[PDB]
Amino acid sequence: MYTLNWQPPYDWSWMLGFLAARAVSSVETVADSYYARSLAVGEYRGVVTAIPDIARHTLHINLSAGLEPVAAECLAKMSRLFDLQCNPQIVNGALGRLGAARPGLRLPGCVDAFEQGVRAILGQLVSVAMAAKLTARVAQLYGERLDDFPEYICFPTPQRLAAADPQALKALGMPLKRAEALIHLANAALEGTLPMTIPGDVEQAMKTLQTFPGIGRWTANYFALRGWQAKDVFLPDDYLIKQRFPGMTPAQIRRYAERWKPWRSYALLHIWYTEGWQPDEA
Amino acid sequence: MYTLNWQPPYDWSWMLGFLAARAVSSVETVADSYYARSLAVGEYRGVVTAIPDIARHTLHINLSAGLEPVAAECLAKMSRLFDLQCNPQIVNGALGRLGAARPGLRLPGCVDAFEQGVRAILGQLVSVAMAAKLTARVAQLYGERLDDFPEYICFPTPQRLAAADPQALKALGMPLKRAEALIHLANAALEGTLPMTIPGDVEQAMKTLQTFPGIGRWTANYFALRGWQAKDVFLPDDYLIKQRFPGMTPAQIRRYAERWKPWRSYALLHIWYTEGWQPDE
Amino acid sequence: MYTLNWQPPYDWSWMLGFLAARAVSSVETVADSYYARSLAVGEYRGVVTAIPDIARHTLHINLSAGLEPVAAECLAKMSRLFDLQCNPQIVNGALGRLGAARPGLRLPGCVDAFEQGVRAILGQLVSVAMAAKLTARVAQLYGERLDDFPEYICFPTPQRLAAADPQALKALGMPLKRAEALIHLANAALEGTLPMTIPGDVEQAMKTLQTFPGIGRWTANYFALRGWQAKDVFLPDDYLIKQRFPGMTPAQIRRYAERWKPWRSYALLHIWYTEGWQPDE
Amino acid sequence: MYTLNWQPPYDWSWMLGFLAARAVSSVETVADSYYARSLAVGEYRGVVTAIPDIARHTLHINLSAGLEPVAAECLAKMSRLFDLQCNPQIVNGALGRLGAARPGLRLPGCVDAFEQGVRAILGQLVSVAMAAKLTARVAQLYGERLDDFPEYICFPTPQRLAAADPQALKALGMPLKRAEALIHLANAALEGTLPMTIPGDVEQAMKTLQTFPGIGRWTANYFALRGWQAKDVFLPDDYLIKQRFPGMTPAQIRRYAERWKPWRSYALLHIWYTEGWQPDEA
DNA sequence: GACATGATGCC
DNA sequence: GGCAATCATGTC
DNA sequence: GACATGATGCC
DNA sequence: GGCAATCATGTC
Repeated sequence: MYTLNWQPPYDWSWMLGFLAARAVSSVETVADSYYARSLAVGEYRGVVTAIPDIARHTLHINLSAGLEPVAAECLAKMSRLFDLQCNPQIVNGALGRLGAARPGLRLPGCVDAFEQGVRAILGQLVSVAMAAKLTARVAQLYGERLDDFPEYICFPTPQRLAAADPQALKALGMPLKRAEALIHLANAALEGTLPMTIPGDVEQAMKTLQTFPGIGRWTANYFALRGWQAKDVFLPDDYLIKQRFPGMTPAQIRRYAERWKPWRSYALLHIWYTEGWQPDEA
Repeated sequence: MYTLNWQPPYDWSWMLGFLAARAVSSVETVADSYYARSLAVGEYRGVVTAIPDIARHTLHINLSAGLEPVAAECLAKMSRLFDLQCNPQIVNGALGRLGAARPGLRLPGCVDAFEQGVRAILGQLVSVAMAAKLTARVAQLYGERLDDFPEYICFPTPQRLAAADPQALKALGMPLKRAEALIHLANAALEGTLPMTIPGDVEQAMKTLQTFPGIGRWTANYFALRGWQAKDVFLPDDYLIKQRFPGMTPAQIRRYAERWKPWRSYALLHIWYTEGWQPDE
Repeated sequence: MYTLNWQPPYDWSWMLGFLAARAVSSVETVADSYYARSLAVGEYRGVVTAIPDIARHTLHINLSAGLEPVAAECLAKMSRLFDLQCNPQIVNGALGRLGAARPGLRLPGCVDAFEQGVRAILGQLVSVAMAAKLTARVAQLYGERLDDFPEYICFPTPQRLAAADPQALKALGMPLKRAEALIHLANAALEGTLPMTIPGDVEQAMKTLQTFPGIGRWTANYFALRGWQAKDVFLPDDYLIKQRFPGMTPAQIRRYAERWKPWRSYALLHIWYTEGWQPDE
Repeated sequence: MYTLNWQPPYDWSWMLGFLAARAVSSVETVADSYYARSLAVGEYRGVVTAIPDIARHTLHINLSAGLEPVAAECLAKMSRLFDLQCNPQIVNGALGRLGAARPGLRLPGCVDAFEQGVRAILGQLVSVAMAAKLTARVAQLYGERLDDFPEYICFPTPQRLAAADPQALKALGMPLKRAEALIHLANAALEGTLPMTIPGDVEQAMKTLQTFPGIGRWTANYFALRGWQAKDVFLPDDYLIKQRFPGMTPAQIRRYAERWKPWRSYALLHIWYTEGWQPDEA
């Protein structure tokens, strides 16, 4: 197995926990010491297994035979999923005490922007647990099973979802408009209109993303955070974030979030995970 | 040292030579035993050195310390540049005798789609050695230099070239339309409108690229070929290709090339690098 | 010379009074018993005179020699300006008490939609008198002088006004944005984007108009009302209308007006010209 | 019973014949001495009868009681249809030879631009007789009957055609694409996007029309000629005209026609109605 | 949450 | 009045 | 080579 | 006829 480095501290229990909550049945498998899932890179497929080694601050990655031809890209995808690039000394020195409770926190990324786009859309309105359920049905109906690993299914490709019947997706438990949004996103992915990597001007791209049918500011923001691992974006419209800033309007929440620039993505995560956090008694 | 695998055969001499001719001073250094170049991933910057290991069918990649944080992405970038994914047994089994003489040929990719887009535009009409001298002046003028490696320079970012003065670009040795093409291409990249990875519908994606100012079909095809490593595209409008298919129009060339689907991009390279090659009867 | 019919009752004093307050020097002359103005239908130019005949319920129209070739269209233009089509019993039978005090009220139209669009723009945030003087200055500066009637100038054509210097106009007594709004309007008329006759979907047509620079919801509605003679539009955003509906928001006034469908245009007219009119509490 | 004057000479035999050949059953009635058709100006409807008095060169027009409230507009519609504004001395004195055998030649207009738009499109490819029959079928399916004249039917409104089922129109004997062209044209007229009156820059206007699905250069030119009564437009693409200029390409014909500016629409009619005509080779 | 409709200041 | 900026309201 | 114009075959 | 594809041409 391939091995990738990381800079301590790294809160692996928090990260794995974060992933377990959103895990999709038949696609991912999350345990306390490892993370494994189906993975498609073009027409190459397999299973990637990520095993952290805390004593050596190394991450071991195993790839099933089908992914070997594109080994390096699988490693890149894993590195983005686990935010291996993070230097906590930098971020913690800037967030100050907002992050002192859990200095090893990282930005959970994704393995594929299109999948993350599909996840963001399905995450609208519903609970984290509910989305994971819905996403599990979309994968079940539209995803390709692996010949070498039978109860692992690959997340649905852009081509398969683009040729799906809106009524069919609606039948899995989502409004018509949401099913439509998924089909439009798949087409954008096919055309290459959906940025699969973080753009130079994130706010302009999110602006373009919002013209898409079914994608408002919450989804564009959340997608930028997870799909691109954009490090400086807040979610002033998030359900939980509004509770964290009781009695505050979306714009207030962001003039406030401004203090955490240019690591607002990290501030966002800490707040979500700080049980009794509340704006300063200033 | 990180290490990556690749299936034999692999003509490193031919690959290195292809990159050597297009090498850009201060950015890349090409020798017959290794390839090295500046590299930027976001704000992480350093120098990468790739050394083929023929004995072991392996490619050894070394990254300076300032690139270590994004090591995996650097490896993916290198694996795409050198086409490590290729299974020559499959390509040649399909191309038959077109590829029988250079079985180890590979598709030279790129390390970043935007950079490759710039190279494609700057490579229009002029010669290979010229494009390389020109692109070097550009990297010289707009590239960020490495503190740890002064002798090197990172390729221009889309943000740097997007706010670039047109005439300033022109004065380097290119029509105004070209400088303008570069500027639009950077803006497009800045807002995620330029696909940085191969899209599901390559044709459609290429048609969209063609609505870009300064980008025609030849450039779109060539961009898809190297920028996305699209394996099934041909360049019927290429100058040399027209010579390989004497008196044949772009459509006749294209209709002929159909016999190599789905590996037309490899067929293209074999024909490009086979002087005196001619079509059948 | 020519004669057109109308259905009684018809308040000519009120109608001529409306046109007199907005009369544009050099273009039109309004008096107690007649209305006259310059008119251009293609390359045919001249003076039209309209004299109401109360005894016969008839309107007499005279055309100078240069307009005879296109006399029918001149007549049509006059019938749209004076709302000759109106059957007051149907309108009053519907508006109920609202129009019982002035049953001969008519919708003052126009004789050219472009010209009317220009007046709508020039009447923004100003007094009737100022708009008139403003329009007149525009008229003398970019119009056509009738050789047969030296004191009459034809209203500015779209071609002439689209090629005007935004600054030469600002200098007449209007903002820079007001002047660009006119120049934009003119290019619209020149290429046929400004509807010259009433569209089937007034709501949609108005929506598009609002995309025009310098044209908001108010100008668009007032334009439909007079330039298209749409009979079921209201002006909630009108300063005067906002005073007639004390402490009500556009949405509230608009919902209150629904009681006058499908004759809201006429209802608007009656409220505009009713001193202490107030909505039912 | 209303009267409009015209300038001699006026070839009524030619005009009535031209209209007679393109007459739409149940909508229009054309005889050797008069023209009559259904007419809708807004919600006002009736029948219009025009009777030409050669003697004292005047056109007598009668309106059904239904159009009386909009009499003036009906008169204007008739004046455009019969090109009564034409000063033949000015045209015949500018085309010389070309227009000498028929100096009473007038430009056949229309009574409504939208109607003329539908005709122009239905007049694509097929013969005059087939177009007339095709149009008659459209009027029968979507047209409005007059309570006072059960024999007459009003030409379909933008409102009905815009709501029409593409398949229903197809079944009348036209390609699906033509049916779709009609539906898009009706939507345009409803929106106010179809110039109902001659625009100042006919060139630009026609170019914009060519962006409409189903409308090409020929339809745009032909629409401008009859629908806006534009006097300076030629039809280098017309079939009959291609035979009048054997061997010449659209551009060559276009270059040639320039000699007749600014009355190219009249030259077009004259060349059309001169079987023996042929150009000069110098 | 997406999205269409609605209700202080500056040029 | 045109117009951007933005909380606020309200089915899907 | 990019890009305006001009000039065969399937709806 | 509309319209997408294709080929030659003259420019920058």
